[PDB]
Amino acid sequence: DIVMTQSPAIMSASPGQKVTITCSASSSVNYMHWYQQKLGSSPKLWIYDTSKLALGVPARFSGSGSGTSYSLTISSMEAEDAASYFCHQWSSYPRTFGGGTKLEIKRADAAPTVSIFPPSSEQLTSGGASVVCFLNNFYPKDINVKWKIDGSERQNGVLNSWTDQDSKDSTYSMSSTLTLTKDEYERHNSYTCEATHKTSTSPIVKSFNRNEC
Amino acid sequence: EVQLQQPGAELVKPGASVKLSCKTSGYTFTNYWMKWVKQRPGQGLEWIGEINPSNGGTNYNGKFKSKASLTVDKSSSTAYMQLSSLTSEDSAVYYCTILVYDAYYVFAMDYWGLGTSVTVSSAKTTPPSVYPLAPGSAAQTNSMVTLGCLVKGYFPEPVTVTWNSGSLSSGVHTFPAVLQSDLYTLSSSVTVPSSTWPSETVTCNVAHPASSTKVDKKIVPRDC
Amino acid sequence: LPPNFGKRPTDLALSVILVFMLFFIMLSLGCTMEFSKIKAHLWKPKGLAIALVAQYGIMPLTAFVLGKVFRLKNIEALAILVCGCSPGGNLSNVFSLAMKGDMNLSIVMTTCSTFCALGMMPLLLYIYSRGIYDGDLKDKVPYKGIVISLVLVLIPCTIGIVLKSKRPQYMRYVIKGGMIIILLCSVAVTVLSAINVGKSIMFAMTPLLIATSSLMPFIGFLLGYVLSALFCLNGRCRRTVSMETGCQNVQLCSTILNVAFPPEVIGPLFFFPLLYMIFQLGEGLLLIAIFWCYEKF
Repeated sequence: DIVMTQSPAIMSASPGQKVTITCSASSSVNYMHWYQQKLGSSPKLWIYDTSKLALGVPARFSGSGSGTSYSLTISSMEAEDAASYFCHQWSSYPRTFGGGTKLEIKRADAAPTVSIFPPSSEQLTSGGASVVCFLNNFYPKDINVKWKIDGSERQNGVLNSWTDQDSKDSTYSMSSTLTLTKDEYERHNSYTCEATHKTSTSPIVKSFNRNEC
Repeated sequence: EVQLQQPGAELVKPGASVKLSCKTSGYTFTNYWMKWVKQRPGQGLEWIGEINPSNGGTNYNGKFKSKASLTVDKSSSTAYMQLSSLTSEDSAVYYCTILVYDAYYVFAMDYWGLGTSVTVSSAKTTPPSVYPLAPGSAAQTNSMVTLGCLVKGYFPEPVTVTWNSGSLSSGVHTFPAVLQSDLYTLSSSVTVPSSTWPSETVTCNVAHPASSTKVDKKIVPRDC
Repeated sequence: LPPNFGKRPTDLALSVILVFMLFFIMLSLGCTMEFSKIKAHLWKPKGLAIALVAQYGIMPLTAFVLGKVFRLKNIEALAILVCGCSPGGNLSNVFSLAMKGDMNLSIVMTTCSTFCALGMMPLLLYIYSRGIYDGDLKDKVPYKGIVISLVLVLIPCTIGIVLKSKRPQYMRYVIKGGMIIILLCSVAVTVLSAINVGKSIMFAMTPLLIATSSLMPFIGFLLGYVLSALFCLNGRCRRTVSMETGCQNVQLCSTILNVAFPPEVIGPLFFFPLLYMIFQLGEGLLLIAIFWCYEKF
C-alpha cells in the first residue's frame, strides 16, 4: 500500500500570503487528488487529477507535481480557507489518505485573560472540589499553565482543554481543571494559576484564597 | 439535490456488533458506487471499502476485510456497513460517499454523509451535574463579566450547553470535553455586560440526548 | 450538478454502427468459404489446436510477463492481462482475407476461440490475477456478451453461405450493397474514433502502457507464425494462424474493467481499447503491405 506523508503538519498564514502544501508518496502515484475539510463538517473533494477543480472550488486553488511529489498552491488565501487538507490516491488499491495539513489564520499576538472561579458549594457538599482556570483570547496557540498550592507547585490532577480558532478574532482559549477531594481542598487555602505565554515573559498569576472566602 | 442521510451517534459495547446505514435520495441509486470512510479523532481519514448497488461487487481494505461487510437494499435505496468485534480502537466517524466522475465530459463532484460518531461505551449513561461558576467578589468589577457552569460526570457524547436558549451568540466559548474515568467533563464561558448579569437572568441549559436530560441553571454571585 | 451524465449520444451510435459493420462484413465474407472445406478444417484439429494453445497459453503469459517486467500499476496490469486472455476478433478474419489466407480456417478458428474463451476466461483470469487483484474476477466475465458475439458472428456467415451455395446470382448484388454501406460506416467510425483519440490526447495515459500495447500484437503475430511454422503447416494456413493469434478482442476487457472498478479508478484507461485497436490495425496493415510487396517482387 502507498503511504503518503503531508507537509507541513500545521501551518499559519495571513489573508493574502501565497501558500503551498506538499504531499510525498512512498511509491509512484499516477494521479493525486486533494480533499478539504472545514471543522465540524465532512470532507469535500477540492482538486482531482492533480490539476482539475471540482464544482464550486474557487480559481485561487491549483495543483502540480508528479512522480512521488505533489503540491497544492493557493495564490491569495482568504478568511474562508482555514481548514484541513488531505492528499488522496485512488489509482493503486487500497486507497490511502494523507496525514493532513491544518491551514490556520495568522494575526497579531494577544495576551490571555486569565480567570479563576471558586469551587461550587454543591460540589463541596458532594465531596469534591474542581478549581477552574479560564484563559481566553490568546495568540498564538502555544501556552503553558501551572497550578500552585500555597506557593508550592503541584501537577497532579490537571485537566487541560483547548479550543479552535474563533471565526471572529482568530484567537484561542483554554480551560484548566484541578480536581481534588473536599479534604484536599480543606488542607490548603491559597490556589494560584500561572500562565506562561510568548507575549509576556512574566507569567500572569491569578490567586484565590479561601481564608477570606 | 443528492443527499445521503445517516444517524447521529450509535453507542455500543465492546465485543458487540453494529449496523450503520446510509439512506440516499435525489439520484439514480444503482448508478454510482458507494464508498465508506473512517475518521478517527487524532489520526487521518481511512478508506474502508466500496460497493456497487447494481452488481454487488465489493472492494475492501486490507485491514478492514474481516471487520466490515457492506450490503445494499435497492428497494429502499439504502447501503449498510456491519461492524463486528468492536474494540476500543473503533471509535470514529463513518461517512458514506458517492463520487460523480465523467472523463467524457471531464468533471467530478462529491456527495458525503454527515457522519455517524460510533463510540464504544462499556459504561452506563449518566446525567450531568452542572456545577455553576460565579466570579469572586474580590475580583475587580469590570464592564465585561465571564460566567460559566462546569458540567461534570455524564456519558456519552454529544452534549449541548447553551445560554438563554441561544439568545447569546458572541463570546460563547464552549470548550471540548475531556475523558477521565469513563466520564467526559466539559466547561463553557460566556462574556456578558456587567449591567445585564444582575438585571437579566443568564441561565445556561445542558441537553443530553442519550439520557434525554435537560438541566437549566442560572449564575448568581456567591453570597455568604 | 443537475445533469450528472449525458455521454450516451455518441457511444450508442458507435455501438450500432459497429454492429452494422460486423453484420455486413460477415455478409460479404461468407461468400468466400465453402461448407465442405469448413468441415474438412474442423475434422482435422491441427490448425485449431495450435491456435487455441497459442492464444490461451502464450498470450496470457506474454501479457503477465510484460506487466511484471514493465513495472505497471495494478489497474494497468489488469487491463493488459484481460486483453491478453481475450478471444480472437473479426479483424483477424478481415486481415486473413486481405493476407490471402484460408478463410475456411478463419471462421472455425474464431468460433472455437470464442467458445474456448467462454470456457476458459475465468480460469486464466483467476490464475493470473490471484496476485494483482485481491477480489474475485470470475464473476465480472461477460458470458452474455460472448454468446451474442458468437450469434452475431455465426448467423450472417451462415445465411451468406447458404445464399451463395443455393443462389449464386444474389451473392454479387448483396456483396456490392454491403461494400457500399460499409464505405460510409467506415467514415462514420473514423470520425467518431478521431473525436475519441482527440479527447484521449487531453486525458493521456501511462506511456509504459502504450509501449506494452504496442509490443503485444507484434509478439502475438510473431509467436503465432513461429508456432505454425514449427508444426509444419501450409503456406496460407501459417498466415491465417498468425493473423488470428495476433488480433484480440478488446470489448470484453472494457466491460470487465468497467464492472470491476469505479469510473475514477479506470480514468485514463477509458480509451485503452481504442489505443489497442489502433495498434493492432497499424501493425496488421504494415504486415499486409510487407507481404504484398514481397509477393509482387
